[PDB]
Order: sequence, then C-alpha cells, then structure tokens
Amino acid sequence: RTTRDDLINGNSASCADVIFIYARGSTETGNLGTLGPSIASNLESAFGKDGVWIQGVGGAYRATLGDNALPRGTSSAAIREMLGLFQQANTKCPDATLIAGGYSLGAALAAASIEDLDSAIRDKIAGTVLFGYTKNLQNRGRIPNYPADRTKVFCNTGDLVCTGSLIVAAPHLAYGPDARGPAPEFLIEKVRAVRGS
Repeated sequence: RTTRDDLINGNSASCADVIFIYARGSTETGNLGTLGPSIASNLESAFGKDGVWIQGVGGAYRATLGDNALPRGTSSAAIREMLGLFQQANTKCPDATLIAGGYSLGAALAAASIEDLDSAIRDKIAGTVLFGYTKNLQNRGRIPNYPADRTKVFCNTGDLVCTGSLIVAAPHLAYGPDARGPAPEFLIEKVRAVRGS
C-alpha cells in the first residue's frame, strides 16, 4: 500500500529481475503516495511478486511543498537520498533492469537524480515515467542525459506545473487513470524490450 521498501528489505541472494524506485509528490504519505500503489500492483501482475522489487524514496525525502521552489525543484538531501537507492540497487542486484517514476516534486527529484547518476547505472534504467513534471517546460520534456525514447511524461492540459509554474490547479491531481493503465504499460514494455535478468 503506501510504503514499500522491497530493495532495502530484499535478500541479495534472491534478487528480483526488475527493481522500480518511485518518488512521491508533495505532502503524500508513506513513500509511494497516491499513484505509486496502482503502478506497483500492475507491475506485480506482469512479473510476479518475486520478479519485481518496488522501492519508494523515503528517508531524507520529506516531500515538503516548499522545496519545489529550490533550484532543481527539490532539496539536495532528497537527490542524495534517491541517488543512494539507485546505488544500493546496482550493488545488491547488478543484473536487474531498473525502472523509475515520480510525481510532482518526485518527478523533479527523479529527473535530478538521473541527471547526476553514474552513467553505468543510469543506462540500466530501461524506462522512466513522470507525472505532472514541474520541470517540463524548463527541461523541454526531457530528463537531462537520458534518452527521449526511455522517458514518458504525463502532463495534463491545465496542469500549470507542466507549463513553467508552481500553482497547483485541479488537473495536477488527476493522474489516477494514467498511473492505472498507460504508465505501467510503458514500463512493462521498456523492460520487455531489453528483458529482466
């Protein structure tokens, strides 16, 4: 449900094939928030409970509304926190394909992490999905240093955070359908395109 720590809790001797690291939006609970469980259930259907570890970014990521105003749209302490989960993934389970996602502040956190990540771990992320990406206009729909074909951005018409603002309007809260169909679909498809472990 809203907290999943499958990578922290997982046994290295029994590595899943796919690890999803997800960062939640502002003020959301647990470490998955309102969209993370939906995507998680569908990935579990595609690969089985033991084929996929779902890991949310917790620890120092507080998902404080105010940090959207910071230079990268998130605190440096949250970037260090997600960066460390990508590095735990790569060390615990080197053969696993990674996938990532984020909503609102977590889409800006997912883009800032991936931009700073070591290239050999970044290249292991077969697909990333961003919902209501606060840096969409600034970054022209891309995550820096990361292929356009592996990125999918869900930005609703009228979601002001997609169009250079930080005003939260109603379309910003309307990504439940996407998290239920299109986004797991894109992720399962990018993972099957390269394969698993």
